[PDB]
Amino acid sequence: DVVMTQSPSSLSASVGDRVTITCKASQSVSDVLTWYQQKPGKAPKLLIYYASNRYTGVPSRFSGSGSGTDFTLTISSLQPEDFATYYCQQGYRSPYTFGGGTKLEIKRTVAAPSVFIFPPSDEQLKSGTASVVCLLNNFYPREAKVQWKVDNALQSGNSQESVTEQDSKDSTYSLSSTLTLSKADYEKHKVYACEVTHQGLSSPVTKSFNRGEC
Amino acid sequence: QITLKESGPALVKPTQTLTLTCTFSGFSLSTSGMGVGWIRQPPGKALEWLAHIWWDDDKYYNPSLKSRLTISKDTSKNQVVLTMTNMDPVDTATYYCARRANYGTSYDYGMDYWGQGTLVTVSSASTKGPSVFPLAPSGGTAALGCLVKDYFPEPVTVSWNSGALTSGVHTFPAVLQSSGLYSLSSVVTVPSSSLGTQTYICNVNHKPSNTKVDKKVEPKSCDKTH
Repeated sequence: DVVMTQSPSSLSASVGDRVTITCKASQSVSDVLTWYQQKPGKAPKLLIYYASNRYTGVPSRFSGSGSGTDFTLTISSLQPEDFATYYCQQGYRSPYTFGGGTKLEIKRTVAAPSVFIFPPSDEQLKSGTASVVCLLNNFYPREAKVQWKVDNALQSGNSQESVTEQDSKDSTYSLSSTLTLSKADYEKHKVYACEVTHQGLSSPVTKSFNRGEC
Repeated sequence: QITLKESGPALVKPTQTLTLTCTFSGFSLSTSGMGVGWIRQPPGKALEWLAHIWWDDDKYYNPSLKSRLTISKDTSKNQVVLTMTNMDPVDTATYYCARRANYGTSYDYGMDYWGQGTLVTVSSASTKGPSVFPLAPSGGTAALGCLVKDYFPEPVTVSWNSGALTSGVHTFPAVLQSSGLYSLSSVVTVPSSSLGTQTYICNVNHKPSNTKVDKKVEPKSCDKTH
């Protein structure tokens, strides 16, 4: 089969930078190459057909070039909405094959997260479990550390965090860390706190509440 | 307009057979140069082409999967069907269909139209609907949300105020809990002033279990605290 080798596998560039993505075919595919832009959770959007023709409606900053084996996708001036995974695909020979993809991240200024903490709802407590949610809202870079403290005792092994993909408008990330306890465990302690350490914070930030102390 | 829509079970047990359906409008498979293909994408992995069928019933398959793949079409019903046997857990992926047109000419833009995709999970576990709990807000900005807990399999769709509220919404990717059930949350940043006047309802939808939950998120009071 025709192997499409794409590089780099991931890239972080600033708004306005000039981005070049490379796609190398293990054998000649003429100019029958396709470039896709795919947002997470969405189907790939066609950018370029026949290696160099811009699909209708694609902004002019997107251009392609090359024939044979070496191909190039060029974004003349990177934009925030350009966060995506970019794939090359040959249509010269069946089976149609794809490159590994280039995950393009937008490099922006540092942004500190807004931190919120959510005690368990009475509905869930009635059903017998208790989940405490710690929200980290709109921060950059992605690297962040969330620590749970119960009666000021450092927790471990009983929490799960989840991060959104990069925002197509402000280029930030959001994180959701959830502490899960049984109702009987939740009622054994009073102080619940999540401590957020991030680059954009001069010192760690802690949101807390006291069970039974509204 | 031109559309493509994937249909099939959200859950297939191992060793069993998956059957997917692509329904389209705005074009016909009888027209010369037309065709529909299938592409799958495991979560966080690259796109992998599966099969393609042409207007003249010419069938092409991924060589490594040909022994399991069967593609067919019904032009009258505007339908393409893909059949995949001996489903393995590694076959868990989002399955897309896409269409080609004007084959081999200067107007053949490749796979320019895709479907939304349908998620198929290869697992023996049972389907389970989610429980939806509120994340109460509490004058700058405030954060409220909904907890969508203990469901299987993926996916779950969450909208706010039936799509009217999109600015500031964060729906987080689900996590497989230690119980084997999924759980996620969806939060939204809103001004504190709106809490007294504006209503916030998270529209949770879990189609594998055919469960729909509209949950209004109310500010919490401090009376009845026992």
